[PDB]
Amino acid sequence: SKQLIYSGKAKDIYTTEDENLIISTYKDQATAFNGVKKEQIAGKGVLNNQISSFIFEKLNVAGVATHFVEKLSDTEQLNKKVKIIPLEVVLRNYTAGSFSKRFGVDEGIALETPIVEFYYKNDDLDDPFINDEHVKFLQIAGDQQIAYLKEETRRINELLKVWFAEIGLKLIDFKLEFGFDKDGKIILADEFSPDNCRLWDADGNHMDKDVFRRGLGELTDVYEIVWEKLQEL
Amino acid sequence: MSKQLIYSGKAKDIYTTEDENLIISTYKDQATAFNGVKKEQIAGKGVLNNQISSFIFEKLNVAGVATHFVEKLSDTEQLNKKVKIIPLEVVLRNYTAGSFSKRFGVDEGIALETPIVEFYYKNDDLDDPFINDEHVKFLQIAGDQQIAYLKEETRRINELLKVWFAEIGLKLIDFKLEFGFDKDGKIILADEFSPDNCRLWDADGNHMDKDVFRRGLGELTDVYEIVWEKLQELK
Ligand SMILES: Nc1ncnc2c1ncn2[C@@H]1O[C@H](COP(=O)(O)OP(=O)(O)O)[C@@H](O)[C@H]1O
Ligand SMILES: Nc1ncnc2c1ncn2[C@@H]1O[C@H](COP(=O)(O)OP(=O)(O)O)[C@@H](O)[C@H]1O
Ligand SMILES: [Cl-]
Ligand SMILES: [Mg+2]
Ligand SMILES: [Mg+2]
Repeated sequence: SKQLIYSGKAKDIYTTEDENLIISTYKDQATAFNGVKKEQIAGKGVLNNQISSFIFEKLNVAGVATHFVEKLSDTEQLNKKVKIIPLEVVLRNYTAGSFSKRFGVDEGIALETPIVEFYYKNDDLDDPFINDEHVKFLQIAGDQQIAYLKEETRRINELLKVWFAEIGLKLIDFKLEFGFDKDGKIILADEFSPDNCRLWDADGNHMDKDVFRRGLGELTDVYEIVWEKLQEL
Repeated sequence: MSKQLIYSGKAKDIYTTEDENLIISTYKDQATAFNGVKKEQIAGKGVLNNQISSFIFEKLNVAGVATHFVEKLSDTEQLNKKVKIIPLEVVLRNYTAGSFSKRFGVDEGIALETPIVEFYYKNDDLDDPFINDEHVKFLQIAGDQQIAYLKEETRRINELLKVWFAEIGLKLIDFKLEFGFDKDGKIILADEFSPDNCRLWDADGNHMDKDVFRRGLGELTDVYEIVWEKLQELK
């Protein structure tokens, strides 16, 4: 029992007795594209929290610095409290969704090298896509910081891509958040579940949130499958 | 004036010459809004535009900027060096207005220091979407050293344009360049610099450009003329 700091779409965050620490609670809320149509869909919190807890641990073992300490419940994990960088970092391995739209090209076209993209994490501005100078202007981060957010998201792609391969899933794209820990450094934060990455079955089957949005099945099912596959590592 | 068409634009029909390397550009009386959506014929526009562009482009040439400009042929035409165009539209911003205002949710009118440069892919089917460096490399448009060149050149270009407009009392909010490759593969400033292509606020905040057409505040050639007049007071 402690205090609710922020209330999200997928997560409520609570405090502890340790200033630097925060327990994250994964909700059953699902919400579609920016025009937030809202459905609450059972089990989702637990899968997300499992998957995220797993990958994050795997990262930590691989020496990626992150906010993960321990999965504490079905529903909760304990995280190092960081000051969030309002900059969603998207790395793309394959064309899909908004890249496809922007460039009027199909989804499934491989890239090599992979492209990163910043978006201003500002719900009111509809999380707009931005460039390096816009970030500087925004005073989120200067140079050296911009080049760090790239350089580590790529390293993160390289680990993650290999792992999903080994369980027969192609890492199409994902989306990070980073923030500052009590010591000022930058640190992978938030969560890495099927909600914030794309996952393609070797047969093009979507093992991710595109099931809720495009509407190609029931969500917990594909998530269940991904969770099942991950414990093959 | 009689040779063949190379391509028709929304603002410019560009013709061939006997000189492979030279193009004669024809400025039209046509004005088109947002995503090519609404258009009108407005008389005098091409002429008005043709002088402004030739004049600015000349001044650039004398202040040491490589460009596609050779001479003004007449009311409606100028002669230009043929370039393989770079299908990037390069926007420099000094003050906030329009799209930057839209995306970032703040007012038209706030000074930026430093000025922001923004690439859009010149591809009308895609509505010239906004792109970032890595998309340009993707698109195979330029390598790094070249994107750096487009930047540093559009900057020293602002740092001339802003002054000249200052001296005649004009606020260079933003503009929009296009560069291309000359006969010897050198990047070179080209297309046009008219008020279709930039923002110029009055000291009273009055719109001395195509925003008159877009936001339908009144008629375009009034303002365009005022700028032509003002520009003629320079050197
Ligand atoms: N270590 C952390 N410290 C503080 N805030 C965090 C941390 N990790 C994640 N967050 C934030 O917690 C919020 C969780 O709510 P969520 O529903 O994920 O947000 P969103 O609706 O933006 O996806 C997010 O805004 C995220 O930035
Ligand atoms: N020196 C040049 N050589 C060849 N093409 C050019 C040159 N300058 C401009 N262009 C191209 O000619 C076309 C001019 O038509 P215009 O109406 O200005 O285009 P748009 O409708 O895209 O604004 C554009 O596609 C432009 O990039
Ligand atoms: Cl955009
Ligand atoms: Mg989130
Ligand atoms: Mg043009």
